Amino acid sequence: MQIFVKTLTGKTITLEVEPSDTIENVKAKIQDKEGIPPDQQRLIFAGKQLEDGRTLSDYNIQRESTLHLVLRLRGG
Amino acid sequence: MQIFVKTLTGKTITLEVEPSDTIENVKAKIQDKEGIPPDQQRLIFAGKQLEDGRTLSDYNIQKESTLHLVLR
Amino acid sequence: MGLEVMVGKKKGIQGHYNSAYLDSTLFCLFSFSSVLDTVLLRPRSKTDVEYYKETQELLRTEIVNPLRIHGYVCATKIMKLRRILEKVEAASGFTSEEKDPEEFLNILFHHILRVDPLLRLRSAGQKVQDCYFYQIFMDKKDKVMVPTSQQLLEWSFINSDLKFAEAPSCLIIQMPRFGKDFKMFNKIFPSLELDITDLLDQQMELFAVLCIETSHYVAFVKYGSADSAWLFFDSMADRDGGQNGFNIPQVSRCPEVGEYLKMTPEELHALDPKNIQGYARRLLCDAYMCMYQSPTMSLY
Repeated sequence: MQIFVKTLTGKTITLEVEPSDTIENVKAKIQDKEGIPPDQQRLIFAGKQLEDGRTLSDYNIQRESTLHLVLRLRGG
Repeated sequence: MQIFVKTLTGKTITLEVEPSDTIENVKAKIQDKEGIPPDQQRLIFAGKQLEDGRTLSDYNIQKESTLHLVLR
Repeated sequence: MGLEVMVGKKKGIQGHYNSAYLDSTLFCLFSFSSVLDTVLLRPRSKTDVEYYKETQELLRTEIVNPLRIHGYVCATKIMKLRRILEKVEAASGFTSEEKDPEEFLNILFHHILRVDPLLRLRSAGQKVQDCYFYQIFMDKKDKVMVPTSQQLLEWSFINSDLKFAEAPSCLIIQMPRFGKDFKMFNKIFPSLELDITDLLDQQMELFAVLCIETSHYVAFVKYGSADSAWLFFDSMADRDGGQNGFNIPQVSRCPEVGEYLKMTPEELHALDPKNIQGYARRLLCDAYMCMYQSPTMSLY
């Protein structure tokens, strides 16, 4: 219902979400606050990388939980 | 996006750069590897001399492109 | 077979067209180590995907084998692998786009050679979770300037309460990095050996490090228990031909790496990157993934 997302830099960002929402739906919101394509976003809860298809209820994320955000490092 | 810079002698030198970078930014990196003032450096792509103000994206340089370096 | 084969120019996986996130990874996991060889050998079950046999063939006999035996692999063969990758996820752009080794590894392991998760981790004594690599996450200020993989790992294991269910055979750690524009530390001391006794309900050894300054992947490999037993790999170290052309990979010895990993962190902190001899600069500064295995090289 409201949860926290932390970057490595230290920065916290808050989100008004529903347990029903999908991780794509969430990265959409993150992107809007921080201008980062969901392509690059890598969300983590309880040390686990979250798949785009699943929902928050499915990862047993409650209100006031804390997720970590991390970027990809595309190269070649 | 890594690219190659060749001297006339044959020597290749590699650079980790961004399309956003300017040719000055690049000669800065070249200088550090080869001890040559950007004053003297003359970079070339597709037979074209590259101006200091422009960026790599602007000269349509992709990753793995090859630039020639020459002294002026 | 031997080492002299592996070293020099025109050696290793020849990259081509945004491949380094793949050439370098494959080189870490397979060139010298054998933690993951089983994957290449498990024969075909009913349950696996249609492509599974072909993947495993290309990998073993057209890639890993000729890597280990001749010390070289044409890009020809890499592109094939890429293609297959895309056959799982059309609109992935494995064939052309720049990618993250995480991306490439996940697809390959989970989706094709469905590999038993390399890790098992229990947060808060709650349900287990499986994955193939751990990402360090933590809060910096109260800390040192140059930490070790050990500390990072420990610190990361604490602050989201976690522990290993069971000893892993093979542990891949991602450094604390917020994209291109943010390292948490300029320098990180990769722990040569790793004690995880505190972190499960004993010992692990470093066998490769995967690097990237901002946008190009290169790799370091421990080939021996020796201090000096290190190599550096760059799939696109050199070219011949213009726009029309082809890359040339190179593999070079770098004992220096070893030597610096006998110095201390506070000692390496004092050191300027411009004074770090040979290829060590990139290991200590541009570490992305550190890779550990259950010991083999180690004596004693």
